[PDB]
Amino acid sequence: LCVHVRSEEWDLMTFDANPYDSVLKIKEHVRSKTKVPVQDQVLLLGSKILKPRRSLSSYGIDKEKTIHLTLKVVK
Repeated sequence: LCVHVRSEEWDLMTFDANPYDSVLKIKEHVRSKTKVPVQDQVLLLGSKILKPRRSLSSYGIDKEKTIHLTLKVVK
């Protein structure tokens, strides 16, 4: 599908996942990313900081639908 991001975004985002896992996104922000300053891409969702690009399934939909979330960029 495709996913949309609020703020000043310079490229759009898309709802897709590569044939590994989804833990690679949260672990990528820790593996040389939490230890070094410079976030390059930060994500936010319900007053908290998100580490992947999408990880909610809170709505319970199983149909092809787009989504709109908030994202920002620093350094």
